[PDB]
Amino acid sequence: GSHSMRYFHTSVSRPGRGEPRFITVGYVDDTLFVRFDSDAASPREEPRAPWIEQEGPEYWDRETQICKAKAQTDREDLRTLLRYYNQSEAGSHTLQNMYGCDVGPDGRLLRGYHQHAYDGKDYIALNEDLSSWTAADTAAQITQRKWEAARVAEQLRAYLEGECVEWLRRYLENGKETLQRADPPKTHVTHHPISDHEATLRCWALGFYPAEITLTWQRDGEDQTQDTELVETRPAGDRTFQKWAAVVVPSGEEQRYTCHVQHEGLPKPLTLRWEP
Amino acid sequence: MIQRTPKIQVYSRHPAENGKSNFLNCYVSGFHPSDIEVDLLKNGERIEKVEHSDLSFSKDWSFYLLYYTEFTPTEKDEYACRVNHVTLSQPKIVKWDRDM
Amino acid sequence: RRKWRRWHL
Repeated sequence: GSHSMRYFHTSVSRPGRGEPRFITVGYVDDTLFVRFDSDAASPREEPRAPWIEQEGPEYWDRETQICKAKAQTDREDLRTLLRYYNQSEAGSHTLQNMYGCDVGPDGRLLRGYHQHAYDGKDYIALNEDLSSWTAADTAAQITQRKWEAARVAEQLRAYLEGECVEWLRRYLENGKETLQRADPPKTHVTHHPISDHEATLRCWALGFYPAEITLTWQRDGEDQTQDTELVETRPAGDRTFQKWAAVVVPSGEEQRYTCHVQHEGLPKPLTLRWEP
Repeated sequence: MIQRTPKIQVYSRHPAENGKSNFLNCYVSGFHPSDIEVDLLKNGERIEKVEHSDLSFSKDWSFYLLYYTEFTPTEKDEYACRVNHVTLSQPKIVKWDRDM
Repeated sequence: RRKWRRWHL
């Protein structure tokens, strides 16, 4: 199938309360596998998945060193951004960066990513060509000019096409028990009277991995798209996800409604009905 | 600076069963800035030693966190999540409902 | 594993 690796980074400044807090996490698909918190007792990059625990002492020393270097660079970059936006030193500010790669079923690079945000909005992003930049504003243009001069895109391209993909494939093999196992949703439909005239039908999907799922309601085979309430897919805490989809139905017409469930772990797509 | 208010969901890890050990979750997402205060409540009072995930973010840069604790639901006991954020004029309380 | 960052904003 298709897989992804992402490293996420967040620095938050806190004037008068010491240096910025730095938190970075790594993901393969929907699985958190590493974390680093600058405020931790003695900051180390730590395993968060069982398949990464087999990487040796040298892996963890290097990762930890990279995180420490990144935290410090982020401290400098936060100070730079105050300058670029003519901001006082009074306020708390946020610097975010994500990078990583998508691979197809064959293990070849589909897309590389590297992008930054400041105070929640796009700052600069590496384009899909892994050679050109999109700067959101005139401040980001200063970074763009600096990064063009220092040929940073080339350095990122080399990693994204090379190590990112290679290590992703390695992780997928080492974690094949879980990363290459799709767990199907456990599904059921519940009924919730509103009045003598109508009721809510709620279609549940529980215990699924990965997070990608489609839940839809139909009436007589016609999709009830506008009339469906859909909660955001939410984590169960045990690597699995949950979602439900609800429709308001006229009492007595429940059997006209079908909930449809599409997920990779299922032998076949499901068609569910309210079953009293 | 654009700020975004947190979405809040409170729910159990497994389908709820009175007298059976479970996990109570409060999932907060879609918010900016990242500073946020989350309490899980048992009958109006704060549950101690509640764990949470490390800060991460969605493709749109908005943050999410999962706060969680082991719990044993009963017919009598009420659970909730209390959330405070710069976007909220007062703490938002979302009750746990086993139907949602 | 991670990229080493050698550039600043």
